[PDB]
Amino acid sequence: QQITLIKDKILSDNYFTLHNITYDLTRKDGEVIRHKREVYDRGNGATILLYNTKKKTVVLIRQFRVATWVNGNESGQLIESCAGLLDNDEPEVCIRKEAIEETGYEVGEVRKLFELYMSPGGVTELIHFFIAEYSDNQREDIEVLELPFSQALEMIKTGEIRDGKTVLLLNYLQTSHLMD
Amino acid sequence: QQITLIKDKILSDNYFTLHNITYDLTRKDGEVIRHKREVYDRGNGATILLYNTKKKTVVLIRQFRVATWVNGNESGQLIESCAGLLDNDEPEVCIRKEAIEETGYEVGEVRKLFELYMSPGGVTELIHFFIAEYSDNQRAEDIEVLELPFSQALEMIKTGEIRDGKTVLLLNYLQTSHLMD
Repeated sequence: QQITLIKDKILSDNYFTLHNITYDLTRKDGEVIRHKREVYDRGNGATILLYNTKKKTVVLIRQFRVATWVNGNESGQLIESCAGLLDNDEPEVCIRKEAIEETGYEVGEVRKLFELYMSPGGVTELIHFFIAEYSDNQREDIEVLELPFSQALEMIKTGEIRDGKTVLLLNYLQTSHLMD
Repeated sequence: QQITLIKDKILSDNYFTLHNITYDLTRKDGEVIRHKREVYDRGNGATILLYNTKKKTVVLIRQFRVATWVNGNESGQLIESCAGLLDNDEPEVCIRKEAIEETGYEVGEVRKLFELYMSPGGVTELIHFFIAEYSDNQRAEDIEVLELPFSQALEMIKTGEIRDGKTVLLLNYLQTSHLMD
């Protein structure tokens, strides 16, 4: 009872849900004041980085993202790590369909790194992170990119790769030395 | 890679604006296919990781977050790096204020790491990342200020006590820079 839900108002329920939540929370002091916060909920998702130890490469994808297009990304094209919304599936089950559907690779074993909130300010979104190696034996609107891991790290510096989850995954592979 | 904006319908304009954008994009075969997508625009922001090579520590903050509380976070409490919305300000200007306001530390020189979309699937949000080493000399409620050893912060990522995207990204970056080695 340290935090109390006063009312969850639905501002929009088109496809995803935008809420206006009113709540009361205590303090280290002893008072209980209420706030009102707009909260957008598009469900949780999963993303995975595909890497190859043989040729020191990674598989990423490129696609048009309107949300970046109307906010600084001229062509709208964004290079990201394969990902998708859970849509009622378990994280791993979902990430396997996504890998197959977006990259064409039917991956084998995968490792779960963590689950992080990507924009806890006004978005509920929690993403499940995975990594997994791929092989050429596992192989329209989405362009599949295969490139050496070192070029992808540099692309973070040049700004060619400017997607949060993707940078997270890449810098993670870097400090794992699985490519070294 | 032809793309044409067809219409921009406002679904909500309470605090931040939620749009339903309809667009036409031409394919590799020449076919024009249209899509409709929700875009939540809450403005861009900036975040900063305050570190100290002297005592090998980092400064972070902790506060309640409704967005996570209604989505798996029992207490709603979240440990994150200092941050805030640009609100018409320049990244470096906004972030300097934030550090002072949220942590009480007035930082000197700051380095910009990069600009990243945190949830490009349906949010416009772009976050500017900064790192800056603090001093106990530069110090001048709803948010708890946490000063803890770097090695612990890093361990807290593995225990899941720290599960915020921008925070984990800044911690790992610091780890790779060798600025604490």
